[PDB]
Amino acid sequence: SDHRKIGRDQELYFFHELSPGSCFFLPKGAYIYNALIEFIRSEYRKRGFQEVVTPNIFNSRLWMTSGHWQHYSENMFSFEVEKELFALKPMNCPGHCLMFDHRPRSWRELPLRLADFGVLHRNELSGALTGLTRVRRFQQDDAHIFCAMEQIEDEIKGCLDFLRTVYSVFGFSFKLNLSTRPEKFLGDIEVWDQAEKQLENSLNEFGEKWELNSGDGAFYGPKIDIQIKDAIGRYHQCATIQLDFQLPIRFNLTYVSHDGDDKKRPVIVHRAILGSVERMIAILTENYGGKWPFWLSPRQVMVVPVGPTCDEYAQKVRQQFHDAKFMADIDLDPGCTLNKKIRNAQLAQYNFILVVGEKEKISGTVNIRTRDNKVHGERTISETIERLQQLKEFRSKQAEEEF
Amino acid sequence: SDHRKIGRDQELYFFHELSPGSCFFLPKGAYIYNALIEFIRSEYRKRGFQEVVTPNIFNSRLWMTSGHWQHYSENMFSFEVEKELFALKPMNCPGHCLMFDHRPRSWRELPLRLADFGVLHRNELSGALTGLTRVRRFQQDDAHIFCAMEQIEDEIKGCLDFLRTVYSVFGFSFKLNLSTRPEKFLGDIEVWDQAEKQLENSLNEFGEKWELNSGDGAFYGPKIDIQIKDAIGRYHQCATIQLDFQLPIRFNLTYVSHDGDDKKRPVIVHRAILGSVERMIAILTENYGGKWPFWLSPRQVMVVPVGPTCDEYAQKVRQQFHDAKFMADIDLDPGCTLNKKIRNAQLAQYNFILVVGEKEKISGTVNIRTRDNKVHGERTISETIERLQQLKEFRSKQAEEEF
Ligand SMILES: C[C@@H]1C[C@H](C)C[C@H](C)[C@@H](O)CC(=O)O[C@H]([C@@H]2CC[C@H]2C(=O)O)CCC/C=C(\C#N)[C@H](O)[C@@H](C)C1
Ligand SMILES: C[C@@H]1C[C@H](C)C[C@H](C)[C@@H](O)CC(=O)O[C@H]([C@@H]2CC[C@H]2C(=O)O)CCC/C=C(\C#N)[C@H](O)[C@@H](C)C1
Ligand SMILES: [Zn+2]
Ligand SMILES: [Zn+2]
Repeated sequence: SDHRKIGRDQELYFFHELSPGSCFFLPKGAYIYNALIEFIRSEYRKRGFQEVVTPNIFNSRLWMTSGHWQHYSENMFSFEVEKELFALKPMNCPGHCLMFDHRPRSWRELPLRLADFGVLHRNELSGALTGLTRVRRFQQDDAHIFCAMEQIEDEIKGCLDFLRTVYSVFGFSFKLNLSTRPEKFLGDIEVWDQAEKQLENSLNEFGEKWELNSGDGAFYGPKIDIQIKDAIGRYHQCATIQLDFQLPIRFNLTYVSHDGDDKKRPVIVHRAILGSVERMIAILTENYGGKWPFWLSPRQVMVVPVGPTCDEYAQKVRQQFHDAKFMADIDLDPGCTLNKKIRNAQLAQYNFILVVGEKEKISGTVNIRTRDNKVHGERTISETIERLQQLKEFRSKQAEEEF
Repeated sequence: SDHRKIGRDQELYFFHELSPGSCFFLPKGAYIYNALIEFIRSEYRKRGFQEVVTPNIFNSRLWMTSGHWQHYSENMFSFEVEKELFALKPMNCPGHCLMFDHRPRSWRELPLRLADFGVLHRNELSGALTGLTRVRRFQQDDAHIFCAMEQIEDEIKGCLDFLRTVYSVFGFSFKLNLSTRPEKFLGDIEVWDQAEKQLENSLNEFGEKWELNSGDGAFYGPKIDIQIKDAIGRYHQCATIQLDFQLPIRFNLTYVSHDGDDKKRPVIVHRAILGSVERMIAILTENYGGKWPFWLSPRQVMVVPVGPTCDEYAQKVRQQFHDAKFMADIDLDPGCTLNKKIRNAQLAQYNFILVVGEKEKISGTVNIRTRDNKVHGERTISETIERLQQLKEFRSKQAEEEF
């Protein structure tokens, strides 16, 4: 089960030597892409996240401040503009630190959750590059939570909840591990201790088992790492919750508290769930075997007529399903058998096959078979649309069966 | 007047030393961004356009093939990756040419309209840079039509229609210009002749007033230039329709005709309407004077309660408007006058101010005032939401008046 082959055969995405580590998404794959993105966006609008758009290149002084030239230079594409150094952003964080520092901010605005889907480029060796799993270019579901030390606990709760929701939609399971302060660390030990206290507390509060790795954290902060398990029984590292006490210092971030102190530093929480959209597309592709849930599927409805007798009506049907914002196609080919068309639609992984006969044209109705050839028998166009939009909006895992 | 200042005061967008020629979009400005993108997308789905996702960086051989090295190299950021030259994409065209050549294609698949919102980088001199008007990083509403020479006529009709529709929503006028074959040109004269014939043909068919700039066309094709006029009386060059015969040659693109003849070349139509999203954001900012139409507005509804007595009933109201996918805020400050709150809300360019009193909490209603201060008096939450939804969907140029 390979996402590259399945990628080619469904005309989702392909690859080319002219841009190694970067992907070409054909319209269907692009649909899947934007579908994932807007899923995350809906959840954002539930959870109080605010999306921003940031520059893709920056002067060397920013990667100076952030710690990227000292630490990350190898992975970064750099070039010289007007005698000054510039680089493509490997991460969204420093830009967001700039957005936070744009104007004086008070305690009233915290927690401030800034989200970015912006394009990230990382330099990775040509022989290391494979498919969508290891890539140079990717879009990440990225967010930074700026908060007071004390809000952190609640924030983490939210974070965990967020994860659950998303993965509950995919049907994935997950494992949690707490990586605490290592021997090599930068910061004030008190800050570390309170932070880790809150992390542990919200972890227990969450109610699910976790392991404590004791010193496997980073030098700039403690972290909660999350492993997801798919239906094939594969384990993936996708989501992350990473605290940062360093970045607010390096960029000199401050906020007004309620007791008047304006010199207070915030805590930065780097958070991601899907990881990168690309790698998540790979994972989902292999996990589903190319057989997509209705809400995620670039091929949703396939309209078939019984004969040229009634194409006019298939056309009207398909159009009515198109304006309902479904991905819907039609097979008008006179040189094909009805059974052959249905079989091809089911091989093309169309979730629902709507067959139209004479009774179908006369009564203003459609007849329904499924990708797995279940015949849900005859329905009104209105009813079919309503039920399908229910199964879409709720992102049902098996739609065909539950219809 | 000036979009930079307005961008600062409304917390839409700002600029920074560390990335000249790029932009920082705060949540509000970002909302505007994605709103424009979504508008163009809806119209795409009406008009049979298919969106794709393409790589941001490419090997130098691509830019050599398309001809950007021998021409456009001065505007391109280039850098070395593993001994080889690479560059960020100034345009989406070559990538789309790659996507066309991915597999064999027939006449049945034409016209094939591929759309890209992808991020483009062009190198502009630091002294040339001003705001969002002249930039380095920008996202373009970009599309390439691949069509048979004949279909071109009909296609242009569509293009024209599309322009009209979009600008009908904005309220801009436009003047049309046909730029034809220059003295220095590359191609077969007969191809040029037929193409220009069809162009003039659809131009007259459209019913609008167009002008003939014989000779001022590109060396690689004839073009229709469009100038938009706003409400300040400024003319802008944003939208373009550009024929390309050269690109299919250089990338060796073919298609199976219904003859059985596969050696026929497609014509490429480069098309943009908004130009770049950034440019259009600037234009709209200065055109609206920072006062946005209801559908484009990051500040739509502000809920104001009179007394803390019902701070909470407004919590409820603002929540119900938030789940209707409106951009809605609330003013709970006990240290402010009702009047001061209202006029602050209108100075902030909030489209609708919902004042909430005791009677309103009792009868489950709201009382409506307007950014310009009109007053629509009590109305129930339901019909208020429905009316605002209609005014959002139809994209009313004035919601405030027509509510
Ligand atoms: C610039 C260095 C680079 C470090 C050393 C990178 C290491 C490889 C790990 O620390 C990476 C990591 O987990 O980053 C984390 C990313 C979130 C998912 C992961 C991701 O995007 O991969 C986030 C950390 C961002 C950190 C910073 C920033 N800015 C830090 O202040 C600076 C000091 C970090
Ligand atoms: C490499 C040259 C660049 C030309 C010489 C530069 C000129 C300034 C204009 O030709 C640019 C232009 O109007 O391009 C047009 C762009 C659409 C809006 C405009 C836009 O994006 O600005 C479209 C043309 C793309 C063209 C190609 C490609 N690929 C051509 O085959 C090659 C020859 C283009
Ligand atoms: Zn981060
Ligand atoms: Zn183009």
